Amino acid sequence: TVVLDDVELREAQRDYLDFLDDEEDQGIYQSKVRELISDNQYRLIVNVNDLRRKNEKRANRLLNNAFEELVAFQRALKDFVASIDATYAKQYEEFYVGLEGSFGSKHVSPRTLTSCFLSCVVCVEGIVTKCSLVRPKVVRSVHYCPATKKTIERRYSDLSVYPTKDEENNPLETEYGLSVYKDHQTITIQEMPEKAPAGQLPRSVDVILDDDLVDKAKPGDRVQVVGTYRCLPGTFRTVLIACNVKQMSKDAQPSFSAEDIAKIKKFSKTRSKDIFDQLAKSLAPSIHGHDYVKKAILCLLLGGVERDLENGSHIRGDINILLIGDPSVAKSQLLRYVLCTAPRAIPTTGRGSSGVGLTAAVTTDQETGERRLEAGAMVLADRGVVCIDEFDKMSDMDRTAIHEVMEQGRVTIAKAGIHARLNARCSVLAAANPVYGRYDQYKTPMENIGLQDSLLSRFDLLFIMLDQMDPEQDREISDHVLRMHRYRAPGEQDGDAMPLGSAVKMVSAAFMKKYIHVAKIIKPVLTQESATYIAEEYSRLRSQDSMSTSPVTARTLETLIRLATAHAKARMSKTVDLQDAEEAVELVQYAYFK
Amino acid sequence: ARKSQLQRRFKEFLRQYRVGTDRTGFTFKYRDELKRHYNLGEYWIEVEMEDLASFDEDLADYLYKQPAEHLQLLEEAAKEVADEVTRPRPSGEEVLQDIQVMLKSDASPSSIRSLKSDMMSHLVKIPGIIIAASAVRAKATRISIQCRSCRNTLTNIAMRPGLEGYALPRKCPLDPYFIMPDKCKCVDFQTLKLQELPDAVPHGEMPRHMQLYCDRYLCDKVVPGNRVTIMGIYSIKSYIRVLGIQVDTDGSVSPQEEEEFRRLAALPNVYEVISKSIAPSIFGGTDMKKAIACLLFGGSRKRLPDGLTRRGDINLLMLGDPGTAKSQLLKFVEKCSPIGVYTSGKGSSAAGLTASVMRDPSSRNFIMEGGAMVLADGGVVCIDEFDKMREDDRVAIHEAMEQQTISIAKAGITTTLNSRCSVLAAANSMPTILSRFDMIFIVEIDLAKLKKFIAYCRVKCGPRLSAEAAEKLKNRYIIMRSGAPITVRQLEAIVRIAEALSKMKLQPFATEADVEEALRLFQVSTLDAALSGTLSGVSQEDQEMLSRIEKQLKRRFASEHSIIKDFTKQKYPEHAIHKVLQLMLRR
Ligand SMILES: Nc1ncnc2c1ncn2[C@@H]1O[C@H](COP(=O)(O)OP(=O)(O)O)[C@@H](O)[C@H]1O
Ligand SMILES: [Mg+2]
Ligand SMILES: [Zn+2]
Repeated sequence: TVVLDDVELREAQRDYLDFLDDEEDQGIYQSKVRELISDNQYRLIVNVNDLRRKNEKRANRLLNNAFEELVAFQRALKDFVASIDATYAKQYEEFYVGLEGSFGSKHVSPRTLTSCFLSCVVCVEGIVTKCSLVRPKVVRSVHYCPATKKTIERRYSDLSVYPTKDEENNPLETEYGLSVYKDHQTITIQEMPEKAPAGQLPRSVDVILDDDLVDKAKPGDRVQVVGTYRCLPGTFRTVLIACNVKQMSKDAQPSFSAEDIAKIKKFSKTRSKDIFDQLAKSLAPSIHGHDYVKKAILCLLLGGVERDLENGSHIRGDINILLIGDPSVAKSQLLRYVLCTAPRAIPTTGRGSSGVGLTAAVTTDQETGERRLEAGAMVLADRGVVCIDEFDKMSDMDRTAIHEVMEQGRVTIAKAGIHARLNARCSVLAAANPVYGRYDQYKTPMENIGLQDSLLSRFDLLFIMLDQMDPEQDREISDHVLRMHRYRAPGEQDGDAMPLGSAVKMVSAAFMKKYIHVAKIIKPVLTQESATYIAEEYSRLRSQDSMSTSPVTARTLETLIRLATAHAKARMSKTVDLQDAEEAVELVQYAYFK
Repeated sequence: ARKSQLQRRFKEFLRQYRVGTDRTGFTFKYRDELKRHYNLGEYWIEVEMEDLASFDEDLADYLYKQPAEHLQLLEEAAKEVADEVTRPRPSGEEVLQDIQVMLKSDASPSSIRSLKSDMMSHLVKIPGIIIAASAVRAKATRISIQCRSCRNTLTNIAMRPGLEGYALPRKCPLDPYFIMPDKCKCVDFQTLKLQELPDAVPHGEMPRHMQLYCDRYLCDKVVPGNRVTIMGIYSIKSYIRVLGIQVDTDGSVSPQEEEEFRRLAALPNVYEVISKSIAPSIFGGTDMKKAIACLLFGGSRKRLPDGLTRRGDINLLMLGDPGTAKSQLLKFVEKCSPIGVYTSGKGSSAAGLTASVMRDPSSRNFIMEGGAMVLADGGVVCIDEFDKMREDDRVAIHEAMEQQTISIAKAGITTTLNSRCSVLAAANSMPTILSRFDMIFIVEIDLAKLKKFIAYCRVKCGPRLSAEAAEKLKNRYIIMRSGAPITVRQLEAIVRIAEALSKMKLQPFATEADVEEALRLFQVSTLDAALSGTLSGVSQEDQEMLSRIEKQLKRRFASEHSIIKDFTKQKYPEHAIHKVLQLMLRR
C-alpha cells in the first residue's frame, strides 16, 4: 500500500530542476542559488512570471495546485543545491521556495480573499494587526528505546500524539538533538484602513510563518504575503501558510490616473503663489474664519521631510498640532474634515481603540489563552495622521505612553514578557476642550487642561481658539452658518430632505485629497538663502521672547523648518523658497503671538 | 418532467432570452451579464423572476414550488452558458468556476408574520431590517473522508446547502472517519438576524426575528440596521436560505390621505391642533407637547456644499421627577412615531442602545448586533433613565448624537452604522452629553392618523429657512449673545426646530413667524436653562466656586469621606469636589 513511483510528480520535479538549472541562459537563478548558499539562507525567491515565460502550463499548475507543486519544487531545489554543493545541502534538512511576481487574479486583499481561493496560491496585501510570540514547533521527533536498543522516528507535519512508550510499554526517551524543531509564529492581516469601506465588516486573515519568515513582520507593517490558503481540520477555520513575506513601502505612490496627474500639474502651474491660500480657503468651507488654523492643518497634512542622520538620529518630519478652545467651536468639525481629506488618517478619542488603547498592547486571546501583540491606533497611523478628540480625557497610562511616540515616533513594549519596538511615526492632530469650559486667559494651557507642559513642548503648534463674544465676529459666524444651512442643491424643488439612505475657487474634497497625496511624495530641500532667512527670523523670534505661550526654542526652529518644507510641498517645489519660510514664520508668530 | 429537460429549459432561457425591441435590438441580457461577470471576478448573476415567468411560466412555477432543486439546475445551466460564452479562456483561467445565480422579483413583499409552514421549501419574499450579522466564515459544500483503518475514501460527498450538520458513515473500524481538508471545497458563510419592520409590528407586540443564511457573493452585502427585502427558501433546521437581497439604498399613500394631509396643513391652528391633539389622555403639559411635536416632525437632514451632512433630528431631554407621567408620555409618543423604539438606560439587551460586537459561545464567533439607536434609524428613540447608560453605551452615545452614526472598530478598520434617530431622553439628575441636546425641559386626531400624517410629511416636505426668517434669527442671536450661554450649536438647534415647525405646515420655506415660534420654544428652554444652571451649573460662578475649592484644598494640604463631607458642608457640590480631585490627580 505504498506508492512505488509517480509519473506526474517525477515530471514536475524534473521540470523545476531544469528551470532552476539556469546555465545555458542568463543564469539569473543559478546566481540566485549560489548567493543563497553563500548567505547561509535556505529560501529561494522565485518570480512566478519567469516560470510562466519558461512554462505557462507549469506555472498554472503551481498556482492552481499549490501543496504538491511546491513540494516538488522544494525537492528539485534541494537536489540542485546538493549538486552544486553537497555539504551545504546536507546542512539543512529542507530548502523552501518563495514565490514572487505578478499574479493575474490570485493577487487579492483580505476583503476580497474569498473561500474560492482555498488550496490556491494567493498574494494577500494588508496591514499586520496582531502578532504571536515565536514558539518552537516539533516537526519530527526521534525516540530511543533502551530496552529494545531501537531508535524510532515520527513526523507530524500538517497531520497524546507525542509517542512515549513502545508497543510493549517499554519506556521511550526522546533524542532532542536529532529531533527537528522549527520556529513558528502567527499573525493577522487586514485590508489597508484607507481603502476599506465602512459598510462592510472587518475581514481578517490569519497567517502562519515558519523558519526565516518568523520575525519578518510586525504589527502596523503594510506587508504582502504570498502563500497557500488552506483549511484547518474541522465550519472550517481558514489560515494562509506563508511562502514569502515582503514589507512594502508605507508611503507607496499615487497610482491614480494620468488624467489626475495632468490636472494636478495644471493646477500647480496655474498659480503656485496662491495655491496654498486656495487650498486653505477650501479646506473646511463650512467653518468661518480660523484661517491660520486651517493653514496649519494643511501644513500638517502635507507634513515635513523626515531627516535621518549618520548617528542613527531620526529627526521627525511629522507635524503635531493641538487645538484648545471653548466648546461649540469647529474643533471636532475640523477633525472630521481632516479625516475626510487626509490621504491616510485614522480617528480616535482619548480612550483610544478599546482594549488596545492608542498605542500597541499585549492581550491574552482568551479564546485559546495565548498572548498576542495587538497594534493600536497610533501604530496603525504610521506614516499618516491620527485625529484625537477629547485629548484631555486620555488615560494616565496613555498619557505616559504618548510621550515616547511623540518624542521618538516608536512605541516599545516589554511587558508580559513580550519584547517589541513598533514604528509609530505619525502626525497627530489633537483637540481638547478646556476643563469646565470658558477658557480663562490667566492660567497656562497646561493649568487650563493639565498636560505636564511636556506634551505642550512636544506639540509643534498649539492653537487657542476662544469664543469671543464680538458682535461683528458673531454676525459673521451666524451669517456663514445660516447661509450654509439655507443652501440648496443645484437640482431640487424646495421639496423633501435627502432620503434616508442605507449606505454611509473651492476645490472638491476628493480632489484636495488626491493633490495632497501627490504632493506628499515630493522631497523638497533647503536653500542657502532660505536657511539664512529662517536663521534671521528665529533670532528675531528669540528677541521678541524678551517680553513675557510656550517660549521659543530650538523646537520652534525645527517646527519652522518643517512648516517651510510643508508649504514648499504645497507648491510642489523641489526646493524651499523665501515665500515658504515667510509663510511659516508668520504662522508661528500668529500661533505664539495673538 | 425530467431534470435534464428542466436544465435544458433553464439553459435556453438564460442564453436565448431577448430584451429590448427591434429598435434597441434583441439583446441577450443574461448572456451579456454572464460574459461581463466572468470577464470580471463576479461569478454571479441577477435573475428576474418576472423575466423567467414571461419566458416560461412553468419554470417560475417550478421554482416557487421546488426552489432548491430547480435552483441547482439553473446554476448548472448558468455554468454551461458561461463556459460556452467564454470557451477560449486565457492560460490558467481555463478552469471553469461555479456561478452563483441570485434572483429578484417584482412581486409585492410578504409579511414575515404571514409565513405558514406549508411554504417551507417554497420560495418566499419578505421585507425587514437586519438587527445582527455574523462574521464571514468558511463552510464546506464538497467534502471527502477517509477510513482510518481500511484507508477507504469517499470523495466529493455533497453537503446540502443550509444550516445542516454532517453525515459520518457507520463504517467502511466503525463510525470513526477522518475528514481530509486538502480536497474539501468550501464557500463563504454568514448568518444574519432579520426583524419585522417597525411599521408592521402589532400593537404591544415584539417584532419576530428570523435567521438568514447567505453563503456566496450574496453574503457580506449588508450590515446591521439596513432595510432590505430578501427572497429565499423557507427552511427549518427555523431559518431562511437567502437567494436574493435588495437593499433600500434610497427612500423605501392614497389620494384621499394626501388630501386630508393638505387640509390639515392648511389649518391656521395646525400647530395648536397638533400640540393639543397628541396626548389629551395626560395632564400637566404646556408647550412640552409642542416640543414633542417638533421632535416628531424633526428638522431637515441637510447636505452642506462640501458634502458633509448636518443632523436633521431634534433631541429633547426631560429632566425631573420619577412620579411624573413621562413613562406614559414616552409610551404614547413611541406608539405615535412612524418608527419608534422605546427602552431605558438599563434595557439589559446585549446590544444596548448602540451596537455591540460579542463572541457567541454557541458558535464561538463574532456577531455584531444593532442597538436601539440603529434600529430606529429615521424614527424616534425614547430612552427612560438616560442617565443610567452603560460605560460602552456612554462612550458611544456621544458620536450617536453627534454624527448620527455608531462607529465600531476592529484594529484599523472601522464599521459605521447609520443611526439618524431623534432621541427623547428622560432623566432625574455624562454632563457633556447635556450640551448636545437641542431642547431640555425640567418638570382630536387619532393616533394612527397622526402617525400617517407624520410619515407623510417627513417623507414629502423638507423645509428651508427663508431670507427674512434667517436674518431675523441672526439678529436675535446677536442680541442673545450681547445680553449674555447661547452657543452656535444652539443656533443650529433653533434652525432645526424652525424647520420642523415649517414642516408641520408642509411649507417649502420657513417664515419669520416660524423662527419666532422656534425662538419662543428655545427661550422657554433657555430660561429653564438658567434655573437649570441653578439646578446643574456645570458658568462663571461655578468656575469661581471651583477656584475657591482649589484654594481651600491647597491651604489644607499640598479620611476621604470626612473631607468630602466637610467640603459638601461648605456649600460645594459633590460633583464639583470630585471634578477638582480628578483634575488635581491629573496634574
Ligand atoms: N466658525 C464656525 N463656523 C461654522 N460653524 C461653527 C463654527 N464654530 C462652531 N460651529 C458649529 O459647531 C458645531 C460643532 O461643534 P463641535 O466642534 O462638536 O464642538 P467641540 O469640538 O467644541 O466639542 C457645528 O455644528 C458647527 O456648525
Ligand atoms: Mg468635540
Ligand atoms: Zn473502512
